[PDB]
Amino acid sequence: EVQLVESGGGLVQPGRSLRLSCAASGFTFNDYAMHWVRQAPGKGLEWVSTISWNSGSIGYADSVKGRFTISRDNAKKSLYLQMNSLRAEDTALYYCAKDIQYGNYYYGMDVWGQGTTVTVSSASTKGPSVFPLAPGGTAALGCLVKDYFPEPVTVSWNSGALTSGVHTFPAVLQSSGLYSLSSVVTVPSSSLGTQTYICNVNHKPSNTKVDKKVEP
Amino acid sequence: EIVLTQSPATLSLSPGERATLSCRASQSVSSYLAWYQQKPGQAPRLLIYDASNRATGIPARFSGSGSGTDFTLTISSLEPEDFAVYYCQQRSNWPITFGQGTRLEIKRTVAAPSVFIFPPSDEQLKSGTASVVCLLNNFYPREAKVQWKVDNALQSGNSQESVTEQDSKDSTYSLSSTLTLSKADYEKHKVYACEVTHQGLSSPVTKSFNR
Ligand SMILES: [Zn+2]
Ligand SMILES: [Zn+2]
Ligand SMILES: [Zn+2]
Repeated sequence: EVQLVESGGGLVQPGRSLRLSCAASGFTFNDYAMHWVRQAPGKGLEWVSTISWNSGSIGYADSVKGRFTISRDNAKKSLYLQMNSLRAEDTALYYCAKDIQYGNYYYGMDVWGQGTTVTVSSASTKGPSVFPLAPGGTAALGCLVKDYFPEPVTVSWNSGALTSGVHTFPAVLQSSGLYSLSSVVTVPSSSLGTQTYICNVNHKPSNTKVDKKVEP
Repeated sequence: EIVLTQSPATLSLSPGERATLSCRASQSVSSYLAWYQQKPGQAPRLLIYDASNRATGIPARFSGSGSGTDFTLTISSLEPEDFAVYYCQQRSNWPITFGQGTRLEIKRTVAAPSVFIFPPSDEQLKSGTASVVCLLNNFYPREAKVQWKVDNALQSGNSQESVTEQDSKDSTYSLSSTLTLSKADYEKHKVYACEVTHQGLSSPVTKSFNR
């Protein structure tokens, strides 16, 4: 298989450091130029850095120069990013990506990783509060997942056995600096007396798992 | 840097129709223009490189054209898997820059939402905050007006909304609107109402509860 796998992302305070790794396998890593590209939540792609196969040529984005160092280890098929004196606006999903360029001027990033998320904030990690959105044909019920930092939170219903009719909404950043989302599912009204509904909320950054049974 | 402007920002089309996406550069990039597709939750996917060369395995319905400053991605007969965000990228000039994207959305027949209102829970009220939630379920188009009324007075500035990605089964949207008050303020009022205005609704639908 052709794979790129990044890691090292985390939550750090402004001015602190992080080192990202991008492990490649399944293609000739030493033949290709490598890139770091980042993406802020809800935003477009922004190029960070590039390194040629032989490490002899390097490029950096303007906001990044003097703070970030790209490097690679061809024998380990790995690409790195040392990120120094980090700022709030460096918060993003960070991708590594392989170029198709090979002794020519054909440019294209054809293989990408899944990304590692970097959060730069003074704000401490905080687990959610989980409140029911109780059911009032078809009924609706849900869970309000309130006041957590940082993203993400994941929600499932009935330990994964309920998926149809589920809508877990994109989080919203409240004026408090804390996130909030709702997760809902519509159900036949007839089943409300007979069927049990539990939302399983998980917030990894705070080690929070909450199961909320949602009832009339 | 070279700035790339993409238009339109959003495009609504039905499967089978032709999509025409524009990328314009602030200065010449020659042929060094690539196109990417990106779905929600997923990494970008290379479609076109050198303005007009399809990347390996990309269906023939994708074609790129242009030179200098003006470029076009054409999808000649849209498929359901083609509905995604599309970015252009130039490789002429340091730094590497991207357009801000064109979101390509499925045009569908009009569907009216079903509407639900939820009062705050008793568990939340003890903490001194009241979240009132309004749900619109499975509607098309994305455009909806959802207003809150408290004791029949239209509210302003005190709610936020959030919309799902287009549904992979029925091409509809779902939306949440959340009204936030202090417990104190919340307990001063009698009736809480969500009024929803949508193309699929002949007149506005209202859902309410009495605190
Ligand atoms: Zn639904
Ligand atoms: Zn410039
Ligand atoms: Zn198809």
